[PDB]
Amino acid sequence: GDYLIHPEHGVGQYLGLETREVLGVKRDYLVLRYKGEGKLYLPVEQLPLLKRHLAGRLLVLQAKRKATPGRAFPPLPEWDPLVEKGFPYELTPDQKRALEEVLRDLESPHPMDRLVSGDVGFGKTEVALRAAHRVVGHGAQVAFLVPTTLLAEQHGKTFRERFQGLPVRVAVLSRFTPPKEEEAILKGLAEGTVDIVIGTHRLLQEDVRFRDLGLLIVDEEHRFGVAQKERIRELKAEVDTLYLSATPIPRTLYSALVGLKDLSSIQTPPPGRKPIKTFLAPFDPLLVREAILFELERGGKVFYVHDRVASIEARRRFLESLVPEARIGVVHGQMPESLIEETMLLFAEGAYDVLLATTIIEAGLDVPEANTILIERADRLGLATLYQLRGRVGRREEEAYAYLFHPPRLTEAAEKRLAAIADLSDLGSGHLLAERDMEIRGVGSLEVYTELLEEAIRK
Amino acid sequence: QLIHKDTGLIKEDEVFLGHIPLMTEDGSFIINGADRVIVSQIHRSPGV
Amino acid sequence: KGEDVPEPSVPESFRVLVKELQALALDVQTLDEKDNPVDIFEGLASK
Amino acid sequence: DVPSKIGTLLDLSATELEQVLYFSKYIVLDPKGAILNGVPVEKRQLLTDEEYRELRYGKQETYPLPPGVDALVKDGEEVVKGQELAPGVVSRLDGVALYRFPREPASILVVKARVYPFEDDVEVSTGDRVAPGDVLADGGKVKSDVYGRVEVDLVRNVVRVVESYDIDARMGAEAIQQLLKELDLEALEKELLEEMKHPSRARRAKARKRLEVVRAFLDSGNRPEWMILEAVPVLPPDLRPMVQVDGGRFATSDLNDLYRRLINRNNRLKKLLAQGAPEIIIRNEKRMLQEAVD
DNA sequence: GGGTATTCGCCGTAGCCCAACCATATGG
DNA sequence: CCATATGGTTGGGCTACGGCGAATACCC
Ligand SMILES: Nc1ncnc2c1ncn2[C@@H]1O[C@H](COP(=O)(O)OP(=O)(O)OP(O)(O)=S)[C@@H](O)[C@H]1O
Repeated sequence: GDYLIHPEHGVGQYLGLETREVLGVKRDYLVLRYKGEGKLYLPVEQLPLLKRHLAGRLLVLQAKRKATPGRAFPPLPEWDPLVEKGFPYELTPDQKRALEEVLRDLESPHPMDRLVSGDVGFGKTEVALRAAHRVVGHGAQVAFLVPTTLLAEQHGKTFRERFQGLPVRVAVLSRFTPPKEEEAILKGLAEGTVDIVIGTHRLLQEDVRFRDLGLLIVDEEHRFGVAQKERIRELKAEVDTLYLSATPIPRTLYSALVGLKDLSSIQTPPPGRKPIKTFLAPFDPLLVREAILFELERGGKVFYVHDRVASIEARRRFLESLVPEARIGVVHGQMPESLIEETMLLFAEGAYDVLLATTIIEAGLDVPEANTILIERADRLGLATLYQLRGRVGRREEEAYAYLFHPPRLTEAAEKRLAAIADLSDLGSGHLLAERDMEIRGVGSLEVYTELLEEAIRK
Repeated sequence: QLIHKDTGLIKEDEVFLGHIPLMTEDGSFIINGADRVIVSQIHRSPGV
Repeated sequence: KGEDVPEPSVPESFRVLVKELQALALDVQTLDEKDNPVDIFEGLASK
Repeated sequence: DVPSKIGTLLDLSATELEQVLYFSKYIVLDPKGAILNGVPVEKRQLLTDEEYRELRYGKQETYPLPPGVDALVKDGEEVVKGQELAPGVVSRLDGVALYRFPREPASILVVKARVYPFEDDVEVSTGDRVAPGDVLADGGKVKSDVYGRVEVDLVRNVVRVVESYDIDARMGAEAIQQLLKELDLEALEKELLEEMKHPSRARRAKARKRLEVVRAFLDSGNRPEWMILEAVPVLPPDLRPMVQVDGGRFATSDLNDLYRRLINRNNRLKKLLAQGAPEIIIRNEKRMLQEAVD
């Protein structure tokens, strides 16, 4: 009759002692009642192994800030040549058009709310680079809630690659960020002596205080979160919003998003490009042997993905038993930042040869030398992730080879999904119409929206 | 009583194992509202 | 209309059987008595 | 259907057409004067892809050795099978040998190749295949004496030639159709009559059945190649009526699903051949194509 | 090698899984 | 005081005989 606590199974209620029976074995038991008549007979040798004792609110908020101007932006047309010098490359005229388009959306007193899309690998950073430079040109802070902390690290590397001649105080807050640096950055932008922040949603869950809520540029909201989309809405009180989410939500918001988000896609985003020479098969290890021979011939890098449902280092040893030539390394999650950044700088070193990830969030890096990608688990993947793997490898002046494997050759949803993947030819808007079909399946209302549009002007 | 021989762990429970159709008073069965019955089956006896 | 019902020409079952056989990569040659290849479809669905 | 009429004509078994129609072994078209491990090859011949490669590219064995150690064989040297090519590694086959990394080699290949040192120009280029007794280099002085593909060597001034055959064998219904294009039924009928003149009643009955089938091919006026399909017809859609029942479902003939799978696999393999894919998935996709049309 | 059975042998007869991220506790 | 083990958060996506015959067996 005690509120005992088993160290393994939590709650327990003391009932007495039992001299119960085993197969001819006389060991004794102390007995515990659990939740719903769980009568565990623990042997007495465990004597020290026991202890004693809704959304329409947010909808009308969204329609309010849609109806609300908020703030205006001056152009400042002299600062941007200075940092515009800092990238020695040409700008696509479609991209330059979308740049000036979203910047005139910034300069209006209405909230800037756009989405530039296009087939990836073209410097979607650069429009955000010069927009953020104009925003810090007026002293306003720049935030970047990122999909992956790896992409946060790479984006901070690119930002510091641009912010050499600027006194811009950049920072990255994540789980991977060390805690002294975490609360030091929380302090530094809480009083605003840190200018531009990147990171995952510790930025959104540790209740940080901001200093200028002007520009919010978020990418890849498709895997951010639905209630975390509402968390974005909590962050987005009277702000100007940019989404570089070329991969959208499956029309559960993107149906209504058309119309009030002026879709600002660009075509032929990069010139000098190559069609991704994809293939598809079931699994075969000799094909992997020939493929890694191909990539060591061209001297390139290899991504390799997995399901993470088990350990991946045993699979890695199996591939090394297949190929004892290259140097294969796993970038599995649930490791400290030391391990992850050591793997990142070793693949920057490149003595390690095959990046064995398990997630696009584990592998959303624009590594240049990669031109070979192989997937075992393409059956259990959403289409957006799949083409994000496809475009996530890809560099100038180089072909690319993709090897996606079907274990059953039979799952009809994934069969037609991989079919409408494999219809690809090259870059340019095929992802957009593919997303359109996926969003047709995504919905598969305007009436309440006509109601809320009416009352939002009254509010 | 899930009983491991070695560690003596006796996880005792009262599990639920589905439903068993009950005979009516007169001897029928009520399956999905339909009135059904079971007929005996003769066969060869076992043995030698 | 109140007259005698007339008599059909090419059989409906005949026609669908010819098209099923032509579906099986098998030409079937409907002949007269003097080996003139007679059409039963009147060039309706044939180029 | 037993007996297989294609196998009845082209003199095979059901297992062999199963092989060549599901890409298990090659079958030849012209022997081109090749050989198979001592016995020459003939028409309508099974051939593994191992043997296909061996008669096309051949058996080349490369060997490791102790690092920084000079071998008994020098660069571009004739090797006898059984030779101590290394300080300690015995030979395996017959051909000429090449080093990898001196200082004094690190590894050494040997190949099925003849060598002929050229002084003047070469009359051919690399990759050219040529029968014996035909000229190769030095204005015709260096000449081909083995069946093989030529590799020039301006470094050592040696026209070598890796000894291989140019036999054409294929794996497919295209190759079966190719063989079906090449059947004179007349001498076929005549030699069937000659087997009728033989006593042996079993071979007499087999030739009798083959003769009756080929006489049917004579009188019916048909190319046997028309047994192979190249453009499959598509039924009227109403005869496969995919219609909407009241429950929202579609009462659907399975022929629509069959046509869909065929169109999917066919256009997929068109796209696959459109890029020049590696051949393994090409073979697997043609396997699935024959499976689908089956 | 032709002739004679032969004997089997098949032909016909609406629920989870897993991934990343943030949090608390917890050990050097 | 700093650095992991494990918790729980949301999200993303996903499932047996008639019976002709025939290679074969048996025979001369
Ligand atoms: N003006 C430009 N024109 C063409 N390519 C550019 C330009 N600026 C940058 N790039 C390239 O675009 C790439 C940027 O990396 P990516 O992330 O792959 O492209 P992104 O579109 O910015 O990001 P995504 O679309 O989310 S993958 C780099 O390889 C740059 O070299």
